[PDB]
Amino acid sequence: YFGGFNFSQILPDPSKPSKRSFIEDLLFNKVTLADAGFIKQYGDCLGDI
Amino acid sequence: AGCLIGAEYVNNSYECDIPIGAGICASYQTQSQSIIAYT
Ligand SMILES: *[C@@H]1O[C@H](CO)[C@@H](O)[C@H](O)[C@H]1NC(C)=O
Repeated sequence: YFGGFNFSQILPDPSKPSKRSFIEDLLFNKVTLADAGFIKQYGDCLGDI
Repeated sequence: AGCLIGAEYVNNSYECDIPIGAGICASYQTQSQSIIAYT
């Protein structure tokens, strides 16, 4: 209770494993990443799919 | 960010001394002096 102001859309929600808010989820899903090799990808490159 | 050979992983948390990768750092500590890796 913050005097009638609700910050529920900008405060984090602990249900999902990444503690991220609703607006931050919208901002993350809106920008389509290049899916670069910040996580390792030589296993995906060696396996010819 | 790849993988480490020669540094053991401890279940603690300190300030980042040597930056390695996605939230993982390394340091030279005592608890015999050795290189440890942590978050
Ligand atoms: C604030 O917003 C959430 C979701 O939009 C809602 O559940 C909550 O009741 C709102 N707060 C108030 C005081 O109405």
